[PDB]
Amino acid sequence: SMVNSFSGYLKLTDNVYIKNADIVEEAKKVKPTVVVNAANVYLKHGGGVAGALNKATNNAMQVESDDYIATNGPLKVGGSCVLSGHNLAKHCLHVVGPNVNKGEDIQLLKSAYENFNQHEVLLAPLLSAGIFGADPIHSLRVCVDTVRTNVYLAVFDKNLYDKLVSSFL
Repeated sequence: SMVNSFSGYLKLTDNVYIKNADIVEEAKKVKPTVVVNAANVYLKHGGGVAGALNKATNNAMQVESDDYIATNGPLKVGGSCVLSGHNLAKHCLHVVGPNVNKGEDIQLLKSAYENFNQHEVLLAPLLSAGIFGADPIHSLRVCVDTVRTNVYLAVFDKNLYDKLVSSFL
């Protein structure tokens, strides 16, 4: 594969890399072609990764997203759309993982990760982790077993990062 500027990642597999990092700061530094947002179907970027990415864009992500929804309607759980990356990336891939706090079926997590295969290289969070309520160890497993393109995972919490690495098979 071609050399790229992602730095300090642990290599998990042929195509999956992981780092304890703030995805906002990572994106600002690297300016990747694609940053993944942990979106919901309404593209309401209130909290978690989405709230942080949107805040870093000075709410431009939300303004763009509101126009997207007005034109196209909600996304599907497991679905995605490509919008601007604003000051963070060329593009933002908004991906909707299932929210366990909404009762959504965890099997949709695989469908959510399949969206990553449409992009050769991505900076991403673990889908359905954090406030979406899924087990991040499971999310990492689904990622490795689903994504075939090159994915650089940013894990917000240091303790969780260490547990993901130390439990990885």
